[PDB]
Amino acid sequence: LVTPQRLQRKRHQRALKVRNAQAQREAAAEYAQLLAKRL
Amino acid sequence: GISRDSRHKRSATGAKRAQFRKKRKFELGRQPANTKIGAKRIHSVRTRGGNKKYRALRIETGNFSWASEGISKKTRIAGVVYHPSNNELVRTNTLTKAAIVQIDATPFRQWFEAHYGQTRAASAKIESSVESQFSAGRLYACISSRPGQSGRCDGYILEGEELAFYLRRL
Amino acid sequence: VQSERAFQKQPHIFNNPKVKTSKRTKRWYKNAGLGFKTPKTAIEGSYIDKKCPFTGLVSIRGKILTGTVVSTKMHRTIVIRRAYLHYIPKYNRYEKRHKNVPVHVSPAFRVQVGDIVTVGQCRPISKTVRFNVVKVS
Amino acid sequence: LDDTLFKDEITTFLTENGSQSIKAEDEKVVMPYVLRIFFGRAQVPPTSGQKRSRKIAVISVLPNFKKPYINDFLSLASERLDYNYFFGNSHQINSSKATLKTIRRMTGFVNIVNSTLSVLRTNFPLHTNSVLQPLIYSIAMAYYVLDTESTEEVHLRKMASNLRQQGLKCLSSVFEFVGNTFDWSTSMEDIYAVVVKPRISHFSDENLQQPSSLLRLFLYWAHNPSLYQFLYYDEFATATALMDTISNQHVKEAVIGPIIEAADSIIRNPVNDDHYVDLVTLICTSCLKILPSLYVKLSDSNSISTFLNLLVSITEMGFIQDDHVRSRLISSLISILKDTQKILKIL
Amino acid sequence: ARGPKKHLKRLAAPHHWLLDKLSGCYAPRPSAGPHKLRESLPLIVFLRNRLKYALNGREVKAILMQRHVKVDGKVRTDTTYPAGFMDVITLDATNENFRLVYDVKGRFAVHRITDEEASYKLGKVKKVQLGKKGVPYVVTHDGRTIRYPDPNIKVNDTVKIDLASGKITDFIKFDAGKLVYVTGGRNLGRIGTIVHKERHDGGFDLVHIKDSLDNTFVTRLNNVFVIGEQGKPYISLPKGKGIK
RNA sequence: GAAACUGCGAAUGGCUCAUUAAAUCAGUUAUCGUUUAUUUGAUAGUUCCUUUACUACAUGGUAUAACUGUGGUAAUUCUAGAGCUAAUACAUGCUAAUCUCGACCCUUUGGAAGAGAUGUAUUUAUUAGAAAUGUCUUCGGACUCUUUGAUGAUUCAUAAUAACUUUUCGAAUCGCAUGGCCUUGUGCUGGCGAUGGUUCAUUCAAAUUUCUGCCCUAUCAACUUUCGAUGGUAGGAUAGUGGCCUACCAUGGUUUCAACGGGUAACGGGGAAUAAGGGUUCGAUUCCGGAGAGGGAGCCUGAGAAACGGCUACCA
Ligand SMILES: [Mg+2]
Ligand SMILES: [Mg+2]
Ligand SMILES: [Mg+2]
Ligand SMILES: [Mg+2]
Ligand SMILES: [Mg+2]
Ligand SMILES: [Mg+2]
Ligand SMILES: [Mg+2]
Ligand SMILES: [Mg+2]
Ligand SMILES: [Mg+2]
Ligand SMILES: [Mg+2]
Ligand SMILES: [Mg+2]
Ligand SMILES: [Mg+2]
Ligand SMILES: [Mg+2]
Ligand SMILES: [Mg+2]
Ligand SMILES: [Mg+2]
Repeated sequence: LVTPQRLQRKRHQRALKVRNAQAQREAAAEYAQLLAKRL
Repeated sequence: GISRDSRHKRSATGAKRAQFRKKRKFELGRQPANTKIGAKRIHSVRTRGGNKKYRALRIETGNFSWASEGISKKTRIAGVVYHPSNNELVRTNTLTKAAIVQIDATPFRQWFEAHYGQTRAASAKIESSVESQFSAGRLYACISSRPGQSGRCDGYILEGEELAFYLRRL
Repeated sequence: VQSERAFQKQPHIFNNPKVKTSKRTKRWYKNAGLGFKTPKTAIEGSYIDKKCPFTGLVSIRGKILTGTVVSTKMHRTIVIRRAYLHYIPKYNRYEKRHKNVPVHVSPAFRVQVGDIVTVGQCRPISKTVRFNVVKVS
Repeated sequence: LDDTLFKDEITTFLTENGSQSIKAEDEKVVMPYVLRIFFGRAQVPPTSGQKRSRKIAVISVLPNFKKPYINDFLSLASERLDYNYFFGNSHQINSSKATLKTIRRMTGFVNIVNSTLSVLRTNFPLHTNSVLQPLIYSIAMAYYVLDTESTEEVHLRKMASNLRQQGLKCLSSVFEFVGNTFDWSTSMEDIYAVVVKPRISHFSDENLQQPSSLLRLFLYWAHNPSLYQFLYYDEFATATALMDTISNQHVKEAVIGPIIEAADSIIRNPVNDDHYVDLVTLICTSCLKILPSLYVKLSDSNSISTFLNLLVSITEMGFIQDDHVRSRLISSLISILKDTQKILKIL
Repeated sequence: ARGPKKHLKRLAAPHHWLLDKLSGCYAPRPSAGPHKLRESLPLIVFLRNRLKYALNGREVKAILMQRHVKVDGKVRTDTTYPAGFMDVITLDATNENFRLVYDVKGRFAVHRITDEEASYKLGKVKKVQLGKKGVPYVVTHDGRTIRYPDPNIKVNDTVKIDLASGKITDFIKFDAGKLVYVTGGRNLGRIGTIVHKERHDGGFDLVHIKDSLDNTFVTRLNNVFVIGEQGKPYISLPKGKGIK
């Protein structure tokens, strides 16, 4: 059955994926900046 | 019934070995898959661990690579011509790694005209032998995959010293 | 070199006929480590050996032994003899003993019966061969 | 139709000269069915590795087909696109047609053409009604939507932008493969008006960084004598715009090299008409003024040589007779000093 | 055997746990986890035979299910979870923070630490490699995979890991004169400064260590753990300062 | 919350010493020679791509148990026919992004016209994997160049190009709770956990494996090789190395430093007894490791078995 809880779970999963992608991008940018500093 | 155990064999000195233990599962073997040209029949094999092996009982099409031109095309496998290990495999048209086989040349030929616009010229120049096989319409290829393991029959077109040596053998 | 039904080649080493930059066939090689100088015969050689430590897909790792060649009558491998003294405590005395080790020898080396060879362990090459000649003297 | 046996059947059933291939007599009846079948498979969304392979296989069988059947396949792609009204009138787009649905439709058509051009290359059969006529219309829609559409519909503007990017790329492809063989005298005026003309004003401002498809388009016209009529349109606006890229301060070395090579070709390819004489004077004089700054920007020895190849060209045809041409050629040369035999010969 | 074992005899258990031989017939088998079986202290032994907070296994289970025990800032409910070297065990209810460091005797010692010190741990860099998509990472002795590391970090160096975020705050290179803790062999638990690293190709490297009391000893490189600069360790040391 | 499906376990534990004489086992090596359920730590926005003629506010029986009811057999933890109904069982299948440069303005917390780029999994081929000592400046800083890592050692780690696949994966799952935005809609958004899922690493492990070491016997002196013995190459099989097997090749391999054969009331070791020391004897037996479940042979399941309180044949 379609219930609000299922919608909430789907929305949470999508938001979690987006947040993980954003955090990974930030980490990659930080590493690139550190290498730029070292070089 | 098939086992790979080294205990049944004689020792290097020539002494033979008494039965240390019963046969173990982790030292097994399975029946060979004599892949032959025909309508594709492949069945999966559950192996050690969760992995799977694909067994090619029949297969007729495979992806072959022209290394000189750095391209790969899917072509029909016509028939086996020469196999170094054993010749009854050539007689039965059994497909295995390192078997020299004949593939139809239409896709490579069409790509040749498309890329170079010739049935520029210096780059379009190829080996005399390879052009001769194109004129014949059939190309000699060496199978680089293991059909009895991965279920594929990928390979590469013979060239240069490879082609000359195998032609001498043929 | 092509003395067989099947063609001998170094796997995945591609010689592009179209470019034809150099006459010499491209040859891949490596150094085995532990200060073992790869002989020039391997670098500029034409032999092909999948079990050679300098041009084949074999790595030298583990124990390294030394011995005297006792037999060289078989193809691309030899039999060396390692001699030692075993100690008997009851008689407080030593006892001469020996063992024969078969070792794969790459064609880059020329070995006679009587010379001293240093050999390195590698993955099982055959039923009895687990070592590979890495230095001759 | 079966997915598991789809790819194997393509090789066995459709390969040219195949044992199981359709007989020549039966081609007429069966092939129309076959084209519809493959068209259905070409519409699969390529979201996974297997799906991408299926799309490649569908387009890869086209060379096996005879050219009339290949032309038929392209016609099916363009049937949904409604383009007769646009060229029926004086090249005006209907507002009703301007929708996300149509943009999605032309995007599919262009992508198929791009894939077909890659596999067929020079053998690609180009026809006005089947391919070129819808092609020009699609790029027209992208411009019309982009200018008319408001910023609120970000998605619609993005879809139009991709269509222009693919549409321009799809053009520049067909020029390079079948440009010489096909005679463009009939469609030359429309192509300039619908594609080149609207973007001419800013073309210098846009393509400074790396060569663009529209820039690659102009270079292809510069190289081939037959297509110089494109360069003659509208007081050499397309030619004039090329040097405005050069005249800009921030043109990079990637864009610079091809244009001088194109300018050299125009300089080294005489054409018998009044417009050509006007063009070369505009090409030559414009290039001479900015060249000393151009030399400083170069970072490649080969890029140095091509300027010398242009300079030596100008001397051969006697443009150095003019004092202004000679003076500006001298000014450019002293910068190069500030290949050697080529310089000495020019001196 | 036809599969992995699931029982451990008391006599077969590691000696340094100090398990009574007559209490029973079996000893806690550490479950799989960050630390190897022989170099680990399961939580049951730590809570029962060291801190004495629980009198029997069921009490330890009850304590754990209350979620009162945190290991490295994470709640663990497994009785046989393999806590090990440089592990931080926090009991909020008792306001207690412990770091597992061997004593001179060679046994894990009940070493209390402050919250500020408990906020981080030290990890020996066991491996440095590029992962998928060309992302560098370091694997430590406790099985932690940390991405985007400092390029200067190499094998055998020590990284200061913040427990809350699991990132590298600082690092210490493996070099002569650095302060070192021995985690293996008969010299287990001793502390001293490096003097020389004997390197043998194809064999086990040997490190010479000199204690504050001027004594010298040689140990395999695998048992070495860099903990800071001489006289300035990055972690509070137990009583005796790894002497004798 | 009975029953049943699903998931996991049942391959641990315990017992015995039949077979086994370089075998097991002890010490010591290697996996650059391979599998690994589970634990632990990381890890996956691919925007678009014509029939949008469109389920994702969520798809089917391509389906059944338990259950209802009709039965067979003397008998068993035997089961047939018909009728029902679920999933974290089975099989299908989607939903206006991010990043490079950036002209032009503007001179920064800057805006962005535009040119571009886009997962994994398997198979093959190919490729990468190595006198700027100047000028100015605000005295700071800027101007041009750099650009993979590790092992003793690699065809390593990793990345890229072209295709390939009866080819996978990329959450159609569940508990507790009802917070925040408003254009007041059963609108948008949102907390703490459980269970799954690709790859890598770690851990519990497993399989092979390097060197040395076993009691009596020479009235056992030659043994192994026809029916693989030693090695080469190619293939098959295997998780993988390898005569492990197959095809063709050579004639090899061990031995008076005792091979091969025979006996063993022979599982090996940590250990036990005696002895002043050298030695001699015992060790089925509380721990470690190997093998077996009346004797041979072969197997399904599963990460893990040649399992036997699992299955099939034969012998008694
Ligand atoms: Mg090592
Ligand atoms: Mg015997
Ligand atoms: Mg042995
Ligand atoms: Mg479990
Ligand atoms: Mg029924
Ligand atoms: Mg082989
Ligand atoms: Mg044979
Ligand atoms: Mg017995
Ligand atoms: Mg015993
Ligand atoms: Mg036992
Ligand atoms: Mg058993
Ligand atoms: Mg009995
Ligand atoms: Mg059995
Ligand atoms: Mg029983
Ligand atoms: Mg049992």
